[PDB]
Parts: sequence; structure tokens; C-alpha cells
Amino acid sequence: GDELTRSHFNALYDTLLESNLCKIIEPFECVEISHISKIIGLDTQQVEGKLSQM
Amino acid sequence: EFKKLDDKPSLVDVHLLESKVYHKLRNLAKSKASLTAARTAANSIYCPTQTVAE
Amino acid sequence: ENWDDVEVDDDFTNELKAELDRYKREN
Amino acid sequence: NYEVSEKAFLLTQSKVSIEQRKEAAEFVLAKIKEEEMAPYYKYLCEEYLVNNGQSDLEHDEKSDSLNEWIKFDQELYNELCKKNESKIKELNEKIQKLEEDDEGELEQAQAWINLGEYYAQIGDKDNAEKTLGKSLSKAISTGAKIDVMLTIARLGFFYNDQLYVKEKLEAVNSMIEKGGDWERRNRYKTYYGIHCLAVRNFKEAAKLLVDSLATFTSIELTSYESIATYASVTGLFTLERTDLKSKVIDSPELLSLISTTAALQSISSLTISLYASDYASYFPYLLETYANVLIPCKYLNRHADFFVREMRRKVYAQLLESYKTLSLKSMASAFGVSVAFLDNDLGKFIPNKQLNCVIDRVNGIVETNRPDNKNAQYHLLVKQGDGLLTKLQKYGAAVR
Repeated sequence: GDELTRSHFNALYDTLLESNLCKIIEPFECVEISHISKIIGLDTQQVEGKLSQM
Repeated sequence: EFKKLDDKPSLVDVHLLESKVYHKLRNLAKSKASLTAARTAANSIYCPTQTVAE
Repeated sequence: ENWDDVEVDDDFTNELKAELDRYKREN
Repeated sequence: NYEVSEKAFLLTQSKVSIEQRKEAAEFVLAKIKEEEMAPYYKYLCEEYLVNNGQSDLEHDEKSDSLNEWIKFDQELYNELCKKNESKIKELNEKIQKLEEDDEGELEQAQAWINLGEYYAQIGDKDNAEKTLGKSLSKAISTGAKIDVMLTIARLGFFYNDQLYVKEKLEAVNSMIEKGGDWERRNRYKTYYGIHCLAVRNFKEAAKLLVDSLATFTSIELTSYESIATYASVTGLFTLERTDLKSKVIDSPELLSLISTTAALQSISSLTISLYASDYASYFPYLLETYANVLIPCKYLNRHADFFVREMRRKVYAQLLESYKTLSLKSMASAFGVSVAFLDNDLGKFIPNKQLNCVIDRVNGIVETNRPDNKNAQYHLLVKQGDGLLTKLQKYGAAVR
């Protein structure tokens, strides 16, 4: 309902999402996307969409 | 017509609500300019808790 | 400058946008 | 003269609705009873042919298309000589008495400047610039020169003549270069970019429109939100996506501009959908773009189909940078194209060296061509590197 909270919702949404990527990006790349969504905890289409945005 | 023609501290409440007009319009320039002029002029008067707190 | 002038035909907007209407109806 | 220029502009090409030319024709007959619009309608039939050119009663005798409402009836025909007596016989005799009585200097200059605005509504352009030249010698300060550059700019705006008008627009700033305030300094550069949009110089002239329309408007010819659609479409057209986040999507004027009217659908619907990398809802916003924005606007319809060729290659180019290899089921089975219909869009872009992409016709695996460490250091260096000896030996081998 609050706009200031919803404005920071997407900010905190990407904040915790980038922190989850730092655990994936720190080791070597070339890992299957199916195993990436299990670490992130979202759908395959949602993980691929948000990761490509960054 | 409200600049030093009627009530001097009344502009503090006028410029305060002016920032809320451009707040929902996503205008930072007019919101920061109206709030800065309201806080700067707020040093010459003291409103009973219903303004300075806002 | 003038190479872009003639190579642009009557296609695209008036045409492709009319195809996007029936494309979403078939999906 | 923006009302008759913007509304009657639909007389060029309108494929959307029939009543669009009919509703806009009401403003033409309404504003002509006050000031004479006759030289504007005479040029409409002399510019584009075999469409609306047959609607004039007397030029050559013809009747065609859908529009019988644009014409000069027996009323305006008799009013043709009535407006000429008031705009010539009445005004020239009052100014002639000023030169005999020797009253003022700049006041006599403003008389010829104000009189020069009537010649734009007459249709004789030889006396239009002649009266402005008489006041040019009487002009001292920059106050009288403000309306001079406006009347000359109307010669290309009212008559749609980009040839002889641009020479007079540049002659004012080139002879005496001052500019005064930065407001007028942008005005001399604004009229320079207007005639360059007719020859379609792309990002050179179009980059100044988004800056001027987001700060100050002349407010005499039109409003702030009426011509704001020109900078909304050209904003994402010229500027790359990298700088759209710090300029377009976040702006003090633009974010407050979308709340004025819903006729933009560019800086809001197209900008947010492009920044979110979602092309599913981005494309249907383009359906109402060309129809309700590009067609009614003057300078935007001068391009029309010229926008998409640059935009259609860019929207997929940004998607190719976010993945090494894409899938055909994403492009063909989801958003903007089918399987067979995809060959028409990206098929003509690649041979033009606009973009590099690979599509699989068997497994349907889209592949992106990445230059990696090559870029312009190796490949593009050879292309533009040959121009060193090409331009040097061109006129250099002939000595003098």
C-alpha cells in the first residue's frame, strides 16, 4: 500500500538477489541454469530475466 | 500573492504541501526546491509539532 | 544521407503493425 | 500559424480514420475567418499530388478523394479582396505617413516588422523579406531583432519551404553573431536543426530537440505538451540505452509531463518496458505510437518509416548482449514474431552491417556474434584505416 515501501521493495528485491549472485559468481562460471534457480529460489524464467537485467 | 503580503510563516505550510504535489509526479527538482525553501524559512518560526516533525 | 532516403519503402509501420494485431490473436 | 499547420497536416497521409481529416478541417475554416490562411491551403495542393491536391475549387478543376470540406466558398472568395485591402491598402498608408512626419525610429521599425507578419498570410514572399529589410536598418538594440528572426522562421514553417528559408535563418547569425541571452542562443541553433530534419541528418539535428523542448517553449504558437511528442519519440531514438536510465526515465520535466496527457506513450510506456528488457508488452505500445503520435505530428511523420529501421535493429541488439546464445522459441513462439515472419526483419539488417546475429533453422538456437577483444582495434581499424591514403591522395596527387 505504501509507495515508499514499494519503491524500496524492488530495491531490496535486487539487493538480496545480487547478494545471492555473489555466491554464484565468486566461483567459476559455466554452471547450469537449472541449478542456479535452485540457489536463487525462483522460477527459471524469473531468474534468467533478472540476471540478464544486471 | 502569498509572499510577505499576508502571513509570513504561512509559506512554510504552503511550500511543504507543494513538495507533495511533485512527489507523486516524480519531479525531484521542484520537490527539493520547495522543501529547501520551506526548511530554510522554518528557522524564524516554531510550529507546534505539526510541521517541523513533517 | 540520401542513401537512407530512397531505400526506405512504404513497408514497416503501416504494414508490420497490422500484422502484430493478428499475431497476438493466434497465440 | 501552428493550428493550421498541425491540424491540416493530416492532409498528407492518413490511413487510420476518415474523420481525422474531417475533424481537423473544422479548425481550418474556423481560424481562416479571422486571419487569412489562403496561401497555406494553396501550397497544400502544390506539394503532394494525386491525394488531396484535387480538393481546391480553383487551381485546376478537379474533384477527388474524400474531402469536399476544404475549399474557398463564395464568401471567402469575396473576402479575398477584403483582407487584401486591410492588410495592404490600409496598413501601408498608415506607415507611409510615419516616414513623412518622422515620428520615432524603432517605432517605425516595429511597424514594418508587424506588417511583415501579414505578408506571410498574403502569399507574396518577395515583399515579406523586403519589409523586414527596411526595419533591419532601423533596428538598433536586440529587442527589435527578436520578432525579425521569428517572422523569417515562419516562412519555412508556414510555407513548408526548407530551401530559401534556411539561407535567411543563417544569414542573421552569421553576419552579426551575438545571441544575447542563452535562450536566444538556443533559438538560432534550433532553427538550424529544423531544416536539417527535412534532409534527415538523423542524430545531428534531432539531439537538440530533446534539450530545447524539455526547458522552454515559445508558448505563442503552441503549448508545452502539444509539441512534446517530438522529443518523446526522438529521445529513445537518438540516445543509446546506456544513458536512458540517467536522463529519460528519470527527469524532472518528463516524469511530470506524462501526467498532463496520455497522447505521448513514449517516455513512459516505451521507456519502462525497454529498461525492464521486457519486449512482450513493449511491442503493443508501438501499435498506438505511429498511429496517434507519428502521423498527427508534422516533423515526426516526415520520418515515419525512417524510425523503425533504426529502432527495430536496436531492440534486438540489446537483447543479444545479455546472452551468448538465445532460443528461437523465445523470439518465434512468444513475443514479436512468428517462425516464418522472422526472416523479414533481421534478414535485411545483417547484409547492411547494422548488426551481427546467427539464427538456427534446424534446432532453433539463436547465436550472438561477439567481437570480444577484436572490436575496432583490429577489424574496424582496417576499414577506416584505408581512408588515410584515400583522402590524402585524392586531391594531393594533382598538386595545385
